[PDB]
Amino acid sequence: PDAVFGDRVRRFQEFLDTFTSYRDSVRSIQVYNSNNAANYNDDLNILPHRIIISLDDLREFDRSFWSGILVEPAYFIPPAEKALTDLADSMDDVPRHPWKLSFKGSFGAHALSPRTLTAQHLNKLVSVEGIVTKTSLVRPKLIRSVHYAAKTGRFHYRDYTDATTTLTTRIPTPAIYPTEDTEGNKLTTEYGYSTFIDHQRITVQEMPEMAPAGQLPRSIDVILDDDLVDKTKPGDRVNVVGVFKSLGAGGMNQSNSTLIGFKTLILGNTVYPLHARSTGVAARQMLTDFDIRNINKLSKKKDIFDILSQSLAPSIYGHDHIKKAILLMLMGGVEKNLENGSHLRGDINILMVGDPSTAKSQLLRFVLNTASLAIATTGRGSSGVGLTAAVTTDRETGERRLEAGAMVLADRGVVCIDEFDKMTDVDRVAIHEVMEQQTVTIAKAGIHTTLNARCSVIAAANPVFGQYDVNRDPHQNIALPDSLLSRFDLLFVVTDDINEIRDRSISEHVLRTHRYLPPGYLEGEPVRERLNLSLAVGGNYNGTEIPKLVTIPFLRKYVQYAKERVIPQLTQEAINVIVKNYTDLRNDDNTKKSPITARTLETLIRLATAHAKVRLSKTVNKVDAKVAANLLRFALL
Amino acid sequence: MQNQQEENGSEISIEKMKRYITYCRLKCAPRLSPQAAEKLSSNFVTIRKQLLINELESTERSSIPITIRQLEAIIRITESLAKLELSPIAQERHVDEAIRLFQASTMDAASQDPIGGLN
Ligand SMILES: Nc1ncnc2c1ncn2[C@@H]1O[C@H](COP(=O)(O)OP(=O)(O)O)[C@@H](O)[C@H]1O
Ligand SMILES: [Mg+2]
Repeated sequence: PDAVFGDRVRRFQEFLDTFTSYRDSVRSIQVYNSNNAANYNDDLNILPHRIIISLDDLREFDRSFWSGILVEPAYFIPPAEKALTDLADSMDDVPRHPWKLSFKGSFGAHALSPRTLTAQHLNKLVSVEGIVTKTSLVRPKLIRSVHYAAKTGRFHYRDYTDATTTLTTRIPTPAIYPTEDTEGNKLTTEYGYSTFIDHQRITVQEMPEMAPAGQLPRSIDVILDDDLVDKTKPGDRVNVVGVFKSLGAGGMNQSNSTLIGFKTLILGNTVYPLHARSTGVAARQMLTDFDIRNINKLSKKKDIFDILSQSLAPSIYGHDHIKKAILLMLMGGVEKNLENGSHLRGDINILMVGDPSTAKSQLLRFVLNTASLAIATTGRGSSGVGLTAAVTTDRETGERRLEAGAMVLADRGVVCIDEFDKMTDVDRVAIHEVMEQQTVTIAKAGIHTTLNARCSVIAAANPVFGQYDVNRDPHQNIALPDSLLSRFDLLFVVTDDINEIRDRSISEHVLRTHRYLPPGYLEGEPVRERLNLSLAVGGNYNGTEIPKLVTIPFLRKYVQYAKERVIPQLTQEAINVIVKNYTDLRNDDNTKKSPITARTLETLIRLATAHAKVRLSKTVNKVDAKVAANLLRFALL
Repeated sequence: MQNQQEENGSEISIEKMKRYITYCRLKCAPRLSPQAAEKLSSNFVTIRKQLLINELESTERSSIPITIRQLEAIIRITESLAKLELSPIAQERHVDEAIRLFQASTMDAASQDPIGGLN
């Protein structure tokens, strides 16, 4: 027993007393585990025994203890964990693993980067942001081994600890694996009674958006334990909160005698997968009951399909039907997985083609900025292996492995392809399978696999003559294969027609856009840039809290709520409308920009389903079918 | 001659220009005045009206196009001129010389196109 350890335990007990959010979070975890255990006993998931602790509240309570965790975490984190474990055991008397801590809040000088991590931050709690590059295989580490002596019929056990388990270094006592007891009888290892804890080691290097553009990047190893494994994948942007520790002796023993120095790594306490632009982490955000009530209130209005669409990009004049299409693509439709293995698309693909300076790249950048999982690519910039997948070799195992391209990483997301017309032929053959069958089939040397690539694709292209010509046929203007055009659900030809009143309207809209101030900025002060990192849980300017037009953070809340909550089903009253309109479209005499196939019918079904998602309606109504048809006739005629 | 002109003050040194452009970019980001918007809109519709009637008479598309990106180009030139004198707001005199420079750069290039001329 140590007096200062007990004093710090009592101080953290007072801290947990004055803030009850940690108390009823512990209640929530315990009642979830107990209810799952009772359901398993009568008729599942087990939450980890760890609690997020806010450093700001701790600084408000005790500045000395907060500075102790930040500066000397090895002396302050274990007393806090013991206090949390004692509190949990005191409130689990009526209904065994020790409770761990996790940290959120401002870190100040300890919010660092793998370049900025130096030896002055050793034995300190650091928050390090970066990109995950190498992710080791999750390996079980033996904690306690259980053995059986058949001659005595007795079960024995041995506990094992290493330097990474504990923040405070103790005497290394290597207890070997017992195969004979103290009487000499042979021991049989009891697999299944021994305990194993998952262990992982990830490599976090500095973000390419924040690394210097010339030189090599810096990386650090992070050790993760049983509940923190498999929270990241290579390519994720991450924030790791943990203790920066040094291990071993840096050649200062006789046996070691080399200048690796002291091996340095981060004992991970908290892993936040951050969402960045064009990455594999989807932006997910908390829906407060006020926002849910607001979403349900706007769901009841009749003009909502014209409010959400016009509030997409108010900085672009016109292109209203493209806004409708982008909104319906963000809604995403409903896919059908059948009992006989057949798959039907839900995702909606948009192709835009036409003259330059028609806000195509701007719309693609907006879709990149507003979607949860949008990934931006370019025709000649990416290749066939760039979009789908490629093959590499693992250093440890020595066997071939896969690197996921843009299409696999944007699964359940949006792929924004800029300058679609300049893609290579093998890339087109690759995207043919992805854009309909929703899969990437890899048949390379030795490995055969399929990867899920369920993606909405929005693409911008140019005509082969540079400007679209009215009198020429659309087949010569597009110059893309008919199967690829049939892949796209909506094809919008945008032409920069010159009219005096239209030109005046564009000019005034552009100038009113060009006379904007952010709040809290001066007349001559230049606007600053902060890189948008969002935590992934689980022409009027004054659009604020649903007045006339919807702000973008609420619009993505609406999109999130509609994608997670409502899954509409077809009704006959919409089906007759869709069937009649598809029959009219197949046999109409009017020349259309896009060919009419059986994919037009499923386009109609997906568009009606997306519009039903807009209204938050569990059934597809007739007005949904009418508006889904009328959006398609604008694209075709 | 350049040293004498630098001593007089009608030319400034290259390092002084470098640090002055650094200070201007980190300090001033001007705006268009509301009275300068009407002139920009009027001239941006007159040029495109001229191109429209020229394309209608010639029945052939012009080889050098004039678009909304050119309007924002003129805006950017005006705001650069206003950033020269560290002016938080751009007056009419910046707009006028931005127009004259746009005439000397893109409009004479378009007049070199026979489709863009014919007037
Ligand atoms: N309808 C419009 N409303 C507002 N700005 C526009 C519009 N059309 C073009 N622009 C402006 O013209 C510039 C050209 O970019 P963009 O039109 O996206 O190129 P592209 O047409 O090749 O995608 C953009 O910065 C955009 O601000
Ligand atoms: Mg473009």
